[PDB]
Amino acid sequence: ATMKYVGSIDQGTTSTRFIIFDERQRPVSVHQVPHTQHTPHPGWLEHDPMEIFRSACKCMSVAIAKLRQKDASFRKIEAIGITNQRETTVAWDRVTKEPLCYAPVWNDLRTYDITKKVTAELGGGDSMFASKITGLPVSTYFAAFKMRWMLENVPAVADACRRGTLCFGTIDTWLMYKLSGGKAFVTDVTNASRTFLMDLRTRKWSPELCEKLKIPMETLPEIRSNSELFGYVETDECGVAAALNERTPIMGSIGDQQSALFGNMCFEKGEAKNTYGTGCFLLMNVGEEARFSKHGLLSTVGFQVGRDGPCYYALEGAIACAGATVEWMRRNMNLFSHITECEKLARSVPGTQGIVFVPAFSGLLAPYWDPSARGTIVGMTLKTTRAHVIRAALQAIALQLNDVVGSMKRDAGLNLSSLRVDGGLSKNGLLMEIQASLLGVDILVPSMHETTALGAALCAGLAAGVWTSLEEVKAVSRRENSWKTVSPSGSAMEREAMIAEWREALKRTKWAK
Amino acid sequence: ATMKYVGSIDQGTTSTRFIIFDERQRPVSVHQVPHTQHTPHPGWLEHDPMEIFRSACKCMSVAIAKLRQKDASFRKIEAIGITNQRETTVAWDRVTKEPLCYAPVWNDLRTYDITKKVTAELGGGDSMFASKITGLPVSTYFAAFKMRWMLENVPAVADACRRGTLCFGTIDTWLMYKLSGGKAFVTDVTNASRTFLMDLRTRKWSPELCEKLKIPMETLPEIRSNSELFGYVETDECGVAAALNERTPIMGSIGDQQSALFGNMCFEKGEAKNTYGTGCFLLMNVGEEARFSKHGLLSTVGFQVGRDGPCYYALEGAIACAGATVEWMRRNMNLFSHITECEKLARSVPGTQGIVFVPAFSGLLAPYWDPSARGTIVGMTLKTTRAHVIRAALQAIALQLNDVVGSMKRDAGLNLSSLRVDGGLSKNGLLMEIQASLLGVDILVPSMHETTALGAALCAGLAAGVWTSLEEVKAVSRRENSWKTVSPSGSAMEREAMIAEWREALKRTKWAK
Ligand SMILES: CCCCc1cc(=O)oc2c(O)c(O)ccc12
Ligand SMILES: CCCCc1cc(=O)oc2c(O)c(O)ccc12
Repeated sequence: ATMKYVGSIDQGTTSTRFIIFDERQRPVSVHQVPHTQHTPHPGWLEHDPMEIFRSACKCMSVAIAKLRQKDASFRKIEAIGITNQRETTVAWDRVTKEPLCYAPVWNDLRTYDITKKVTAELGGGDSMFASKITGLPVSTYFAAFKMRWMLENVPAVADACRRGTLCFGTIDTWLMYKLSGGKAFVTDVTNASRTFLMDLRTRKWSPELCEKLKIPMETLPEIRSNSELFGYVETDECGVAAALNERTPIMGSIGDQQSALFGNMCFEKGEAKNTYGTGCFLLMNVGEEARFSKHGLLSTVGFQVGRDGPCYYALEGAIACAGATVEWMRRNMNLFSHITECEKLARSVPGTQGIVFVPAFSGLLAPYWDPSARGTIVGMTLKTTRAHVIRAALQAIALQLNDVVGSMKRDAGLNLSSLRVDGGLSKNGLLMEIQASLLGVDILVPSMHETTALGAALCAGLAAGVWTSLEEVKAVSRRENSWKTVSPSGSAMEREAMIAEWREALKRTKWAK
Repeated sequence: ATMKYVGSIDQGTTSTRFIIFDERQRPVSVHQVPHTQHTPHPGWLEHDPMEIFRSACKCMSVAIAKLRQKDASFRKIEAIGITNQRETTVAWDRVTKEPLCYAPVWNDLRTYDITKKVTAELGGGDSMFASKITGLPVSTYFAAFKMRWMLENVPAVADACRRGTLCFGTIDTWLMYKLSGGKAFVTDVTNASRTFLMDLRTRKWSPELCEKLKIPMETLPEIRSNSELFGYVETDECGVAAALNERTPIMGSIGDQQSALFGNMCFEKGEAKNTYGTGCFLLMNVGEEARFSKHGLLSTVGFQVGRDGPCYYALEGAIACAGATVEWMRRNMNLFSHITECEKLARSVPGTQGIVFVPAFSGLLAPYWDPSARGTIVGMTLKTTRAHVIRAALQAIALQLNDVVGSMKRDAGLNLSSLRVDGGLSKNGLLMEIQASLLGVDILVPSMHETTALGAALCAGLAAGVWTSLEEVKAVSRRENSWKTVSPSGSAMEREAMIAEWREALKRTKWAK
């Protein structure tokens, strides 16, 4: 037994990557390819499904080739895992194998009207109507409403449903389909948990809802766990089956945010993760029993290692403008030029001294869904510099995440144990300190940042016996991959003063329509 | 009929100038000398009267020495005019001919307590109790309270009162005293209007107010008009009688703002001036009858040509943060560097696209009155840029002016005829365009921008026959000096939405204490 290897396809909003991990959980090869962000109308975003599948195959054969020149005794990958951008919905044909049309992406707003009609004509105007089934409000994000929009507005996709050809799938299903050659038509529970068609507690499709929303269940794939035989890679798109050499199983499929949870060893209830990027998603493991939300937050599947494995559930909240706020201060406002000046400028001052900046540029998410909320700054005087604004933008992210976490503590009935953080903005020391102070917990910053991709590789390693227990996983991690830990430090009437200010700033934010 | 020349001493907060004008109303010589800003305690400001007097003298003889070197037709100054920082109060002794202490400046805060005590005990808690007599509210600015402060806190002044050698005087009075060698103890109507001791209906000192604030009337100079024989220069302090050569009468005397009103030719009722400086002072001529405000605006004297000539009254409004908001965006927020960029960045976008920036850094003055209001921005999206923010600051300035003008029109019972503009921000044509479009009158931008100095030069030259009427003053300006006219150029519907957004934004500015 020499060095075994597990591959992860990371199919994100703006690019696709393939990372190869070894049995020590180290990324040893990686390759990235971008895809086009088609915006036909304002607020619309579409991806081209064949560009994504193509990107993924290019990623695999370049990653393989590169590893095979740093380890010339590398004959095979044990298994492939997939993690992907969730909610993004593809429509394809049973026999022609091709996309009927482009894939509306998770944050697309073409499903606006369909979202209105549904809440009214099915929920009696209550957005939470189906939420004890799914765990979700009715929104433009989820996969069913996109399914609905295409069936309605796309000649080709209408006919495909008519003829009994039509397949529908999130990006995990699509990738697993095209990688197979048509063989497997499958999804994992976490991904399925975002369709608006799956029962959260049972992890089975709801025939109530599919029929209530007129989606022919012929179009839907078979649900499985995150960690088991899904299919085999055997397409020849960019030499990919050739490059792998042996028949390679796909034994790993898991949505992106939950992959970051799993990748961060957030296995026990209480353990939570935050992924900074353009925005934030926070997910907390809540345990083997599903918890529902009185604050807006989503309930979703955290993970499920194996067919009839214990299924852990989670709560989920988002902030829309996290790293976008920093990048906005830079490129839109000229408040600094170089990425590190941001942090240095915020430190250069002691407080925000009066000011609050609430960066609700595209609305308020979290536990106050106000899409009339806009970007706002209150309390300025002639003493206000860009440093205070910069510092206040970071305080505001951390304050939203506080409001978010507090809403989870009540919904979940337990504390936040600790908080793992990954992404651009977690390299910011000051934000991590402010974040810790307000939550009063440890913030663990992993120095192997590649944890979204690691998630899917863990799934497929467990299912294929590269590791065997979630404990060996925890132990290999602890040994191999270090982490910076940042503790809370500060007062209680600082914390409560900062929030009292925040509460008052939030009243002043309502503006659009 | 040889060339005639009028001189204007322009004694400001931070410096003194002497500008000599020719009969074409052209500035032909200038010299500027600054004086020391004495700050004994935070909030306090004080000027040395003797340093101020010498400055004026230096300015005169230097500017005269320069002119006779560059103009062979300059033989003499026909008359001298004075324009001055108002409200600044000088306590001197009629036998030593010298000050008993330094002079507290208009914006000095050491009179605050005295001011609160006058409001409570003389006004029953009403700061406006004397506003139908004086045109003014109880405030730190006004002369009477500085006079009162100096009796109560300055032994030398209190002694001088007792001994009956005390002269109180605004800077017009101090300058005409010392230029006389102590022979003239006069003030002009406009400066008297800022003492809190003059009755606007009579333009005479109010026996009741003198009695109630306990300033004896023997301390006070004689009230005369803006344009008449005050005195003659007969000091040789810094060579100034030597430089003037012939006997030179002092025949003009007018407070700085009113001077600008008059240098801007606002002789008829409904004609207004606005100075776009660090802040904004807008004065409108309301005609021969005083008008009082229901919106916190000051009623004041505008001008009076001739001993007991017709007396034109004004309303006065201020905005605190004009050029200061421009300076803040550059200095504190790094939105631009070179001053030309402010206008170019604001022109580079076609509107503000929903944002509003209320630059209420030091509160709202003007016709809303909120010391709690702070600098606020609302409505930002990820499309918002420094360009939109800069343009909104400019809109904001014009919007407050619009409101101030609005109030004046209601209080005065008249329309705004035209707006003459001056100060540095008047060279920002986009601001002048936005302002025309908002008020829907023409804005007149004089190219000879020395409007404060010219006021005093016109008063003095009228009295000495250099110009024989206001019609002749107006005609020489047209012929000799260009005015750029700037016309309303947007839509009434855009006008209205800007005002609606402005009114919404104001509701979100309350922050402080
Ligand atoms: C307008 C309702 C949006 C629902 C939403 C809330 C949230 O806190 O996180 C989300 C989220 O993480 C998604 O991927 C999609 C939708 C939401
Ligand atoms: C503290 C109240 C100030 C009154 C005031 C109102 C205004 O509109 O303009 C003023 C002004 O232009 C002054 O020079 C002094 C006081 C005011």
